[PDB]
Amino acid sequence: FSWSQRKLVTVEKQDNETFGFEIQSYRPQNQNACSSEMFTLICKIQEDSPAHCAGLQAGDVLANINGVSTEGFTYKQVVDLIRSSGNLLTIETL
Amino acid sequence: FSWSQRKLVTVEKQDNETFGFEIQSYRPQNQNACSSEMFTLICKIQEDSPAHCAGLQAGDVLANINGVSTEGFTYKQVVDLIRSSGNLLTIETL
Repeated sequence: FSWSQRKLVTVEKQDNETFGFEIQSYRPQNQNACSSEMFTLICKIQEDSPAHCAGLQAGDVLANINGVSTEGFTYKQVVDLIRSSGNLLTIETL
Repeated sequence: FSWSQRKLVTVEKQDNETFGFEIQSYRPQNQNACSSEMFTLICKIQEDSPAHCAGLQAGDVLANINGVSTEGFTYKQVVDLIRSSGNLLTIETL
């Protein structure tokens, strides 16, 4: 893997806006020397949006949300958890 | 997407060794604001190997091989094409 600036960021936002990013679950179609299973990535970042301001970048890999390890997570769990966070969000990426 | 140093690299190797990298096809389980379908990434790079020397990095996204656009490519096509290249390989990544 050895890539993407490991960051620990915390984003806050206005009650009726989005944090400003888009995620994407990706499944590996290939057993081999690496490793299989689910992984979610930020795919789009709104310029000026809070996620941008927090220092988040498209390509960042979501490993921890609000102290919650995200592996094995389906896209919807990741989304449900993020909505479970109101206007506050803490993220440890990759 | 906006990420990963767009590079145009060309790797050569010894007849009985590997270029030194590992790929991985990833499928998106999520229709939304971004974009669906196949995409292959280098997942592992052997230290000192030719791919390393060429300047290839794990995370690099294979878009063109020997002048061949790779989208819609199944993991095996990417592998078959790479083997179709003998000890020479040209790669435009992302």
